[PDB]
Amino acid sequence: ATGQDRVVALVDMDCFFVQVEQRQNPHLRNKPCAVVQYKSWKGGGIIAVSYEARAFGVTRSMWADDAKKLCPDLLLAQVRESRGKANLTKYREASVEVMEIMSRFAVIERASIDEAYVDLTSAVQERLQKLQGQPISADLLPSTYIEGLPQGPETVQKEGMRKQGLFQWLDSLQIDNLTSPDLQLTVGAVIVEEMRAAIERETGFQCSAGISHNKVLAKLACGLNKPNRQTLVSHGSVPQLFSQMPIRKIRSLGGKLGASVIEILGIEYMGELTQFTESQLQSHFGEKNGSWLYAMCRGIEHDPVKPRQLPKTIGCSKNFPGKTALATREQVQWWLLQLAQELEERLTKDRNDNDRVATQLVVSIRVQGDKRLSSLRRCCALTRYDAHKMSHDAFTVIKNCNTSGTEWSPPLTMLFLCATKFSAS
DNA sequence: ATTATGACGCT
DNA sequence: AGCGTCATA
Repeated sequence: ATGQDRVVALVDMDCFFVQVEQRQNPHLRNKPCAVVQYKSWKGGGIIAVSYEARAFGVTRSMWADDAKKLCPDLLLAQVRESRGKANLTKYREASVEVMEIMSRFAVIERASIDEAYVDLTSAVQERLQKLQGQPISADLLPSTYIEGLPQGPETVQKEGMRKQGLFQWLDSLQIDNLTSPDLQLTVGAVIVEEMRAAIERETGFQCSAGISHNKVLAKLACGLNKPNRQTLVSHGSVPQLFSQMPIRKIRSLGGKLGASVIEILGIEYMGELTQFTESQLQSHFGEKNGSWLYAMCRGIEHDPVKPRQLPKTIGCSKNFPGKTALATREQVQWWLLQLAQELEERLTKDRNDNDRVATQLVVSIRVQGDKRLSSLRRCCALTRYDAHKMSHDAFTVIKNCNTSGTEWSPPLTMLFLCATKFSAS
C-alpha cells in the first residue's frame, strides 16, 4: 500500500472564537480583534486572534495590555464569565452548528471545538459513480491549492499561482498522467469545497481544510494555506514537502518525542527519517512509535477517522495561580460547588440532547510548586446530576490530600471536575 | 500568572 | 485505577 487507499479531510475553523464574536457583533468584522478572558489581570489573556490582528504580531497566550502595544487599534471581545469562571457555552453551541452541517456530507470525527476530521472515501466513490467520465472544471475548486504546484515553466500574485497550479493538476488528471488516488483526492476536494460553502452559507463561519489520504497529511495540508482556503496534498507531493519540513510540524511530534527524534538521530526534517530502518526506529523510540515513524515519513498513516461527533468527557476547571491559591477549607468547598453547578447544567443538557448519562466523576487538583498540570487524580461514582452531591463527593475524595490545618496546605492552584464513562440513556 | 478543555497511551 | 503526553480555543 502507498497509503493512497483513503480520502481524508481536516477542517479547521479560522480563529473560531473570534468569528463567533464577529458574527454576533458586526462592528468587529474585518478588523484586528482578539478574544480574551478575565480583563483584570493585564487586560486578560488572549485565546483567539483574528488574521488582521496576527499581522501586527498579536499571538495567543499574550496579555491584552501587551497586544495593545503591538496593535493599538486592537478590538477585544470578552469570554462570558459565570460563577467566577470562564463560560464557553457560546463557542460550544456554535461548534455544534458547524458539526451538524459537516455531518450531512460524510462521517466526522470531532478533534476539538474548532476542528474535525472527515472520512470522504465512500462519498468520493458515489460522486465518481454518479458523475461518470465527466471532467472536473477549475470552477469547482475556487479556493483549492495543490501543494507543490505550479512547477517548471501572472505568477507574481498569489491567486495567479493558485490557478496555474490547479490547471497543471487538472490537465494531468484530464490527460490521465495522474493516478486514480489523485482523482479521488480531487473529487474529495470538490466535496470539501461544497461542505465549506454550506458551512459559510448556513452559519457565516469561514474555515480552512486539508485534503489527503490520512489524518496527519490532511492536518499538515490544512495549515499550508490560511485563512479560508483548502489545500490538496497528494502522495506524490510528500517527498519534496517532507524534505524541508521540520519534524515538530507533524502531528504528535511537536513535543518530547519529536525532540528526541531530532536529538537522537541528528536530523532536522521529516524526510530524513526514510534513511533509517524500521527496526532502527523501533529500537530508539519503541515498537509502536518506530512503526509509526517509518510509515509516516513515507506519507503513510493508518489511524482511522473515528465515527464520533460528541465529546467523550465533560469537564470544567479553574486555575488559582500564585497568590490566589486556595488556603481555606471553606474556599475549596465553594469553588467545587461552582464547578459542580456548571457541570450539572452541562450534564443535563447533554442528557436531553444526546440521550446519554455519565457514570463517573473525576477530581483533579494541583498544588503550589508543582510543574505538572495535575498533581493528583481521583474518581468517584456519579449517580445523581446534582451539584450539591457532586461537589460534596468531590471534596470527600480529596480531603485526605490536605497536609494540616481548617487551613488547607499546600494551597491549591487548580480544581478540576470531569464527567466520564457515558452510557446510552 | 498562559486559561480551560480535550483525547490518548502507559502501567 | 492513576499518571504523563500532546494539542488548541
